Amino acid sequence: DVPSPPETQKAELEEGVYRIKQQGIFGKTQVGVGVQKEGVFHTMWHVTRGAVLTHNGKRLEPNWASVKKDLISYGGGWRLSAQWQKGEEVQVIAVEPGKNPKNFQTMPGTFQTTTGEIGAIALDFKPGTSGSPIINREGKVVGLYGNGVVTKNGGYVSGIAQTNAE
Amino acid sequence: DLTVEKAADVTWEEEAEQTG
Amino acid sequence: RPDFCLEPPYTGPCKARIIRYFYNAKAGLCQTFVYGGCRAKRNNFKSAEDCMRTCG
Repeated sequence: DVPSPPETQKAELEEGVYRIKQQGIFGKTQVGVGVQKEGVFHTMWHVTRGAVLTHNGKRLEPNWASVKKDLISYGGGWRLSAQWQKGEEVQVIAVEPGKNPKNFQTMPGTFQTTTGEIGAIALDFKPGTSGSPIINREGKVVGLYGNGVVTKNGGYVSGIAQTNAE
Repeated sequence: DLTVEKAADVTWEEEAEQTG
Repeated sequence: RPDFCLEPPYTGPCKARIIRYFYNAKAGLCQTFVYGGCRAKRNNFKSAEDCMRTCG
């Protein structure tokens, strides 16, 4: 903690799920997805690599970033407080490039670590879906989709990427 | 510099696609 | 060639959509592919110029 914390521009976005677009080869394309909640925009670190977001004539810098957790928030600290509970089904609001958002329901498995346990989503969406929210039956975001592993048989399994709310 | 565009609201859909 | 120039492009285990160039030794030129954002292999370039310089 410090006496005079620095200030970034506010994420002036309505709550909801957003496509994140980047200028690249071929022009502007959807690189990933993010979730605006309580004035803070949340996505996966690998999607933006901490780049500035621009909206409403304002340049938005990340307020919190962790490469290790693969998560990043703009406009403030992490606000997604919900946790996945083992044995409960979730939905992913998959926002694929060029497609209408669609909800997919699944029962997560688990990834094992010496640290602890992380939910595992065996769903394989198109590139550009990273940052799509994983939600519980209350409509709360328990994590973000898109940091995963390719299994020996070519199947994709995503972690449920989450951190504690500030 | 990245831009954003709204695509959806956060909702559980009772007839979402099964199954994962 | 370097030898990594001869390896197929690798999207990796993350689900971002990042267009990159790889060297296609059969075609003898650099083409685009979708990189996922994590665990890049060496045949993966931000520009055609840089791809042709190292693999061409």
